[PDB]
Amino acid sequence: SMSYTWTGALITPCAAEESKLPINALSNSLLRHHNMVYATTSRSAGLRQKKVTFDRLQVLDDHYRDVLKEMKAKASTVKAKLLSVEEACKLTPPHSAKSKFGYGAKDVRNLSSKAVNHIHSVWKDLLEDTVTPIDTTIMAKNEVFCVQPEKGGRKPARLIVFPDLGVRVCEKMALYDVVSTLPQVVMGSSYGFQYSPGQRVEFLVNTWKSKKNPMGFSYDTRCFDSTVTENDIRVEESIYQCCDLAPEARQAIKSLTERLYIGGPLTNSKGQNCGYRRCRASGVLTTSCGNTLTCYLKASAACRAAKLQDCTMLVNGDDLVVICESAGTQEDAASLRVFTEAMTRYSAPPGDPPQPEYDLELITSCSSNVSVAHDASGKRVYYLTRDPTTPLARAAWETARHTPVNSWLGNIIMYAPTLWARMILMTHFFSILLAQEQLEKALDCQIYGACYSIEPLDLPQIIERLHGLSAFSLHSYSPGEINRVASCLRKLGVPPLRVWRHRARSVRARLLSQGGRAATCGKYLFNWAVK
Amino acid sequence: SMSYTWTGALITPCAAEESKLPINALSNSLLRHHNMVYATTSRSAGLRQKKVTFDRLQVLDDHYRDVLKEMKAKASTVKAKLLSVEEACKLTPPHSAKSKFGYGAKDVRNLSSKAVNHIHSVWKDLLEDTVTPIDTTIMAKNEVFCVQPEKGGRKPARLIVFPDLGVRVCEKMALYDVVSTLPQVVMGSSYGFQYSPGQRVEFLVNTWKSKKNPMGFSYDTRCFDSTVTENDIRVEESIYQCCDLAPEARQAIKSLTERLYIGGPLTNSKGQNCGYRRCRASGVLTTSCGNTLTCYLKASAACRAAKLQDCTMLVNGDDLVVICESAGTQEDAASLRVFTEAMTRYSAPPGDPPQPEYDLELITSCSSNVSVAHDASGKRVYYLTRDPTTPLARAAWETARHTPVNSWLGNIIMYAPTLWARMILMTHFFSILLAQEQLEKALDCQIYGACYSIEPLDLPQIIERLHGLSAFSLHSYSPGEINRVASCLRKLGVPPLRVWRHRARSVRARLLSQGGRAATCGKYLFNWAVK
Ligand SMILES: CCC[C@H](CC(=O)O)N1C(=O)c2c(C)nc3ccccc3c2C1=O
Ligand SMILES: CCC[C@H](CC(=O)O)N1C(=O)c2c(C)nc3ccccc3c2C1=O
Ligand SMILES: CCC[C@H](CC(=O)O)N1C(=O)c2c(C)nc3ccccc3c2C1=O
Ligand SMILES: CCC[C@H](CC(=O)O)N1C(=O)c2c(C)nc3ccccc3c2C1=O
Repeated sequence: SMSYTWTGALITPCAAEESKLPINALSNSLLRHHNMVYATTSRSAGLRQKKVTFDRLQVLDDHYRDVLKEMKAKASTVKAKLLSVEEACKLTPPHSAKSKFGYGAKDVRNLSSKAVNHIHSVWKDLLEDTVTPIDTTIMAKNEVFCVQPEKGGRKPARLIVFPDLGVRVCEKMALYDVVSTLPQVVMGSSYGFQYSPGQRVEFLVNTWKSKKNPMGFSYDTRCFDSTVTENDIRVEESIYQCCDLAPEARQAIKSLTERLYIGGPLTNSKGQNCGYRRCRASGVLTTSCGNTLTCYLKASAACRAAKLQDCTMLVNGDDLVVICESAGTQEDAASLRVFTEAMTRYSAPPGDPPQPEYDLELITSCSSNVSVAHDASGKRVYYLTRDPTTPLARAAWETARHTPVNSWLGNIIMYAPTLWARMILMTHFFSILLAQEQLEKALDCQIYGACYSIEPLDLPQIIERLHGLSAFSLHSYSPGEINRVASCLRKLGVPPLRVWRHRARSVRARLLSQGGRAATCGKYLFNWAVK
Repeated sequence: SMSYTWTGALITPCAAEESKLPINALSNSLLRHHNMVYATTSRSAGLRQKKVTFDRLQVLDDHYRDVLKEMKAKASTVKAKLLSVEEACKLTPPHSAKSKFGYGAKDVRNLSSKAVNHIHSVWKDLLEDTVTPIDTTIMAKNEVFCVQPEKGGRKPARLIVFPDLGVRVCEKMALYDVVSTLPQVVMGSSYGFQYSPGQRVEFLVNTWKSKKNPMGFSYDTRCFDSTVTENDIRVEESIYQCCDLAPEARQAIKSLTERLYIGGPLTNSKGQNCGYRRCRASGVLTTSCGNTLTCYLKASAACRAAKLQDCTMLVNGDDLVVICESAGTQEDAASLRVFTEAMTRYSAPPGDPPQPEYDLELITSCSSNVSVAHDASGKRVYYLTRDPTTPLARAAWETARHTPVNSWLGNIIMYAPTLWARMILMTHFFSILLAQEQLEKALDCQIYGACYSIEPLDLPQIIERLHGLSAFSLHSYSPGEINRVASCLRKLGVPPLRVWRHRARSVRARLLSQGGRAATCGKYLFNWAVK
């Protein structure tokens, strides 16, 4: 079936949309060539629709069936509970989209009688009606990127499809305890979301070093959510039902599967019908867990189809990396083509063909890669980095505007050991905090979980806990990493590293002069700048 | 050992304390004899200390050992997870006492870097140190009562003993998923906290009707928290460890048991050492679960000791009711004395001797009892009520002052079908909301779980969900119930029911005239008043 059917009504916005980088004193100081940075809007939605809309063919084989049996066996050892309305409310994110039924996320979290009575009514209805498709909203995402002048400049907006807030809370009642424990048990060390950046590095490096002649590749599925079939979503449901669950959870999980997860009608922000979905909804509770299980299942089967030797997989939703024993150059090339044909048969055809890699540094998984540097004693230290283009573009945007989502601080935390986060992001933002006397003021931050209220002065302690103390003394980065940062600085028109080291030497100076916790920041975050 | 040892430092307050009922237009309209209503303060703490301080002797027998084996067998089927720091933070109550380490409950719930970093540090310390007693604070509670002129007028303040906010969050990480699932599995239908008021009534009534000649009794332990021994708290720990838990949870549960739950030093609000505890702390996560398991264990053993026939127990923390088959009047009297001697040997000696009862209405459990009335069709409807004295006294207090804890609204919800909640509390408070134009304004409310933000206009829908529609049409209440309400109105100087019906007829009139949701309130909440 077609992943989507459309009526012709437009995907519409709910507010003014900016496509152009606010141009400037502070932001220009970071990034000069401002026309390379753009944001997506509803205007490009029409073209994303084209991309994500296609027929799916799916032919399963016994490799798939065997793997699914194994997964169900592990699932059968899992016990999970229903969350009460009140638990599900307290676990609702603070900025999540309001209900059309007259309450918002703050009401949910504060256990408002209105939200609570409503959610209670949605839950009854899930149990008593296992049929009627549940409404969803479709919207174009507003995200910031750099032009990719040579994979068209601007990409169109990605789409998000979500049910009403009331339903989202009921999803947690039925499934929060399942999605938060089940993939771990089924997939073990292949379950990517159990790892901090450092633990991800440890797994990848140990996996890589364990092969005599390692080969690895990332596998990029073309529009993964769109490739997920009805059968895939029912298979997911059958894995959930292998768990030892409460009677009401089983009923609600079945009902959510039938009425919401398999598909349903799509409504724009103006209330008209945009069309119909028969693939993964991007904005449900089970998006991540479901994509993970489904990717793992298809990929494990395809590894067997391709007869790849001593395969180790790491899966984060639609994001897949495999590391195996090389059979030789041409052998690997052939086996990866066979892997890809199996994935394609399972309804997960690729964006660009996967390529075998023989250098761990060149494998990008979750937009990141392992690199190496050395600490103060001279020992090799592996760490997670990424291409700094999107982080820098977004940091420039956030220098122009206020935001709950100032990604710059999340990037500083998650990528604290990197050359670019240390020399550029820390320097740039601490310069601004100092000048504006906002060093002590808490800022909202989306980490790859909740929303945190982070005091900048807590950064040394956060980084120490997450990265360890070597984060404050890494030196002698790889030539590939340095190259990539250098080319990105040129591309975007960021001042060279000379100009950052330098500027940081002055930032370190305010900080140390301020004494106290500000001096601790100068001391640990900027020890690289002095000597 | 002694339940407590004291140094002589005083239990001190953290703010001005009122003992006397604010005297008045609105509150006087509800309750005239204002000197009968008082609140407890730190000044009476010295005398509570005397009461809760005693040596415990405990001699276990094979009835106890057999029951414990059975409980452990059931516990062994339970699986439970660690909560992340972030989950435990989101489940922290909004008004919980701030940390001495520079953050409050709002910081915890908003995932502040300061709270988060701190809690992370407390958790490490729990895992790495299983020895050093953890500090606790002791405070006198401020609670409102009526004078009991014939069980001395005023009781002294109850005491609460709690660790720091950081530790309380770690308690949830280790044990939230255990305390929220384990007692249910071990104790089944005897676990009182699984029931709404109505489901509690259903269990009690069906249990009572299932005996040929029913007898029941409540058992009131003298200062239950004080009777809980070191061995009791280690037995609790051994039941927790029967669960299939994560390695870190096991370690933290052991460590919390050693450093906190078994005992430790007591510190007043001024920071000095008040003494040392060797019994149950009243303000830990495991207080309710622990008291429930321990009460159930001791009581089940004592039932066997006393050879009570076809026993059914209902347990809510320290609160215990048993319903069994009568062996005859003098036989029952003797068996209850033997039950009491067994409980006493197990270190749970009684306040007043338990008395056998042959009328379900006269058994008070959790300050409440089952009664009967009839609905609009004339069918018998069982419901939960209680002596209205404390609810009325507290409602009068809350008419004098603002409060997050306006118990009046919680009492209206939980006791919506009662004669007194309907005629007096609903009438009184809706009269005030109407006059002050605050009908649409949300109010904070502690139900016997979280803190709710309740819009008064949602009451009809809340009551319907919890009680059913018969709540709005109960008639022909029991003569015992009517008697008790009548005597309480005389005692406290509340206007007679004539004066309430009457006044409600006018309240119903504003409401219906207002139209909309206010009219729905007039229609359902006050249908008793018109006809
Ligand atoms: C110069 C016009 C830029 C605007 C800004 C925006 O994104 O809203 N812009 C479009 O109007 C637009 C359309 C209609 N389709 C696109 C398809 C792919 C990529 C970009 C598109 C843009 C676009 O950038
Ligand atoms: C995080 C930056 C500290 C290190 C350590 C060092 O001083 O060697 N550091 C670099 O790695 C580095 C590089 C690769 N290029 C630079 C160019 C100009 C000025 C400083 C540079 C630094 C640098 O300080
Ligand atoms: C008339 C004085 C009433 C005060 C008010 C209060 O409770 O703080 N009051 C006491 O001072 C007091 C003391 C010292 N001990 C008590 C012991 C038992 C019950 C009441 C006590 C009160 C008391 O009410
Ligand atoms: C919740 C009150 C409604 C009922 C129903 C009825 O009208 O019979 N109701 C009483 O039960 C009741 C009693 C016991 N005493 C009263 C005394 C004076 C006025 C009304 C009374 C009511 C009453 O309305």
